[PDB]
Amino acid sequence: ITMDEEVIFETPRELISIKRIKDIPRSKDTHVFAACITSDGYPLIGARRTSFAFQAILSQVSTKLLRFMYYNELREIFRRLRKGSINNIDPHFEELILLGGKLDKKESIKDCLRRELKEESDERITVKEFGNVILKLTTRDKLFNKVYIGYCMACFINQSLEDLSHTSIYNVEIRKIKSLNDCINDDKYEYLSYIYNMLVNSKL
Ligand SMILES: COc1ccc(CCNc2nc(N3CCc4cc(OC)c(OC)cc4C3)c3cc(OC)c(OC)cc3n2)cc1OC
Ligand code: NA
Ligand code: NA
Repeated sequence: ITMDEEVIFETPRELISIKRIKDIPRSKDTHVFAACITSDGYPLIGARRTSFAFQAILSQVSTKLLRFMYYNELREIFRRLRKGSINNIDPHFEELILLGGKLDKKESIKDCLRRELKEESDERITVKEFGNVILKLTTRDKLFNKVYIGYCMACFINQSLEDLSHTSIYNVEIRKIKSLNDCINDDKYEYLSYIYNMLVNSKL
């Protein structure tokens, strides 16, 4: 990816634009993401603890939304839609997110990522080296028309994929950490692949 050129991806749920930028704006708190590459060369992705569809429903059922929730969330909704409800369609859905979190503008991007990666990983991830390229990710969700922005950098970590296979049940942020290639059927797979490919190629 070249400085300030933008690439656009569409999924059934989102329109996302990905653009290389020089500096993250520091007028407000922002969100920063890590494209994390394990020591054995696998790209990592997190499964968000709560799905975006369920969070949207809570903050406000369309059946397109029932295709994009976790099964425990669905059971909570169906217990209310059907009286003696004992099961419902399970879409085998996971809400894929890059690891990372909030950057106020006290801290460097690097200290922020080290901290958030260690909290989201139950203190297992440590960063061997960072990349130098920052990508701005702008998503517009199609169902609720909300716009969300975050900034992504490469993190080459010390741990192997296998090191990160289990995640504590008390992890408030993510249900698990996995390889992105274990998510090929997810509708975010194309643009997440692009992010990793661009950040790794820039590193090389
Ligand atoms: C209508 O009412 C609401 C609705 C939602 C919400 C949740 C807002 N929080 C939030 N939203 C995000 N988006 C954008 C993407 C997206 C995608 C969807 O499908 C794929 C989607 O399907 C429905 C909704 C969203 C909202 C985020 C995106 C991220 O990209 C990586 C991220 O990184 C960690 C964190 C994000 N956090 C609050 C509402 O009430 C105020
Ligand atoms: Na589930
Ligand atoms: Na995809």
